[PDB]
Amino acid sequence: TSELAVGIFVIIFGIALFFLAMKVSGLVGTNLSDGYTMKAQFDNVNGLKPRAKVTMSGVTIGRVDSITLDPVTRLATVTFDLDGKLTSFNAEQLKEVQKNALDELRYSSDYTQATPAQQKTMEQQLISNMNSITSIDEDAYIMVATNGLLGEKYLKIVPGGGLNYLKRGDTISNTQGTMDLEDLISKFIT
Amino acid sequence: KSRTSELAVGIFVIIFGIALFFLAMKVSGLVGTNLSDGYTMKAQFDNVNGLKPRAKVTMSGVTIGRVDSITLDPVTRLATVTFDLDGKLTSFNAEQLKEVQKNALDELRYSSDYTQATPAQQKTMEQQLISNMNSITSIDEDAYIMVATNGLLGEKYLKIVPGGGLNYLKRGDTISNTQGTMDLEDLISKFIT
Amino acid sequence: TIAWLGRLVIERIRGIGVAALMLLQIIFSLPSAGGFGRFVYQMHRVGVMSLLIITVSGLFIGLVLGLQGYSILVNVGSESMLGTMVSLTLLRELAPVVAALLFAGRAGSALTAEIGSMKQSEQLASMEMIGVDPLKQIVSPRLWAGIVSLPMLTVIFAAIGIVGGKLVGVDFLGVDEGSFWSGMQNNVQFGHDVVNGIIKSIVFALLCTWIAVFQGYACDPTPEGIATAMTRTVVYSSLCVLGFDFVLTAVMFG
Repeated sequence: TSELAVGIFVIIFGIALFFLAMKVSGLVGTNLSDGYTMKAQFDNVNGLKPRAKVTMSGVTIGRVDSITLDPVTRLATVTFDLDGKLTSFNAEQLKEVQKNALDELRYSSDYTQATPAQQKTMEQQLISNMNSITSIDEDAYIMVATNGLLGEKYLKIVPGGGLNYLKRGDTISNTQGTMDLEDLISKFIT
Repeated sequence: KSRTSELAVGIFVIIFGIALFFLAMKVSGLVGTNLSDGYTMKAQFDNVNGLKPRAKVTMSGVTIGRVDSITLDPVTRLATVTFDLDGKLTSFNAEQLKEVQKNALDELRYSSDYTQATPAQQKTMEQQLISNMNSITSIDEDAYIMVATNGLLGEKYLKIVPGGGLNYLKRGDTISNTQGTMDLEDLISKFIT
Repeated sequence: TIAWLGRLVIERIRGIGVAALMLLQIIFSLPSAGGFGRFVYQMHRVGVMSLLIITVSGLFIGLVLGLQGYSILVNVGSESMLGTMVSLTLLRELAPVVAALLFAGRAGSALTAEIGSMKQSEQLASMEMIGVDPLKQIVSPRLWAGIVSLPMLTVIFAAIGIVGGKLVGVDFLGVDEGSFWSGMQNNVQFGHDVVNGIIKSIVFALLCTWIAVFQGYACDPTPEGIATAMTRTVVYSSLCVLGFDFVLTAVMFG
């Protein structure tokens, strides 16, 4: 009877057509993540690959996106992609920052010598600023790194503390250096 | 020839269902099996540079478990690593357990002060200190964890260093004493420059 | 319109049920030992007549692996790697698949065509009235020739593939005989790099020949059906070999 032939037609037929498309695009080009981006300067990105890893404390955070040259400063500029669930990371974090602000701000002459109106202004800008950060503190470095004594490349993005954060989309300024064997040799360094 | 028709479908369904099973089952030899009694543990670290999920865990160099997941806490800056340890190797045999339970109490009551406790208190302590051991493994109170390197090239794995304690940790708890790896630019900054 | 697919699927699957029943009868009961003395004849058309194809393909595959291995391995370890890669590739993945598919082609379509004609001409049917059960007289020795023949061919394919690999990798391209041979011994274990090639070969031999017999012994006595049966035996045993190869290799080396 058609009762069965129709049920048989739908099963697999209606699975397989979508299956081929979804089981490929999900593997070769279609994705979704709460990404944020940031920019940085470097003096010498020797060998860093365009798809190298970006890490905090050794946990993978994100990926190198694009490596380019500025021909009139002769500096490298590298863009990052960071996954927000591992960095911003929830709502409680904002409250923790606000709490840290209550402990760190008004712990100095900034508020002692300020009128209540000025103290309120400082708290208001604090909220505005913190509302859009991804928790990398302003004392942080960036440098390049590698898998080990042979392998591919990466960026350690360590930290150093304080109630000062890079706003999402901003540039991490205080960065430094590389490692190159050509110079270690010429300087006769161990 | 109407009668033969039915039987033929029934044969198909059975042979086919068996074939589907065979595939789903046999592939478990490599993928989807924990190959362990399934106990888990947690630990935190300062630097887990170069670990992978599926890196090995060891005690005395014997494979004892697996590193299942790695995650970062953004407000403490610590990594959290979750373990999967095999109870056949980490639990005590019940006969061995009897020895462990008793020698642990001899130290606790005689080297330490339980014998000075009200006898009712002494019994209470012995009863729960021991019934609690139905929840434990061999890793003791002072056991270290540290990350480990494998060969002079290869992936990073996790090492457990037991010994010196009296009590034991319960499966599901967190090991407190941990030590992080060293990065190459910081062996250099510490010992060369 | 749509129900058409429904009916197609339902009937093809019914047919697998039938095939299973046929297989059971042919393997389950074979008491007529006196007539099985002829399967050695039957083997002539499955095994003997197929060495030329398996041998030539084995040589080309060996030479190709030699050249591709080499152009990659000069950057990693040809001195040690041609030996290990040529022998593991042939023992684990290619002799069991390339020989299995060439066999499915050359022996498979020929065999199904032959049973097909036996049925279409009504020749086979005339045996029922003579009291000679065609499964014991016609089918039995054909299925058995298939089981023995493919495994022996599988080994030869690899033996030739080793000759091919060495002939270019060591003798024309500059590599040491010493490390080629010792490398193979260090990494190839009888248990189970040689043995697993054989196990997979038995599985394929049974599955593939089983299908060829089944389709040749078709229901519908229409001339158009012979060509259809021939195309289908090649397609079905071909996918089945690849499907089962995946699962078996996944276990054997996982």
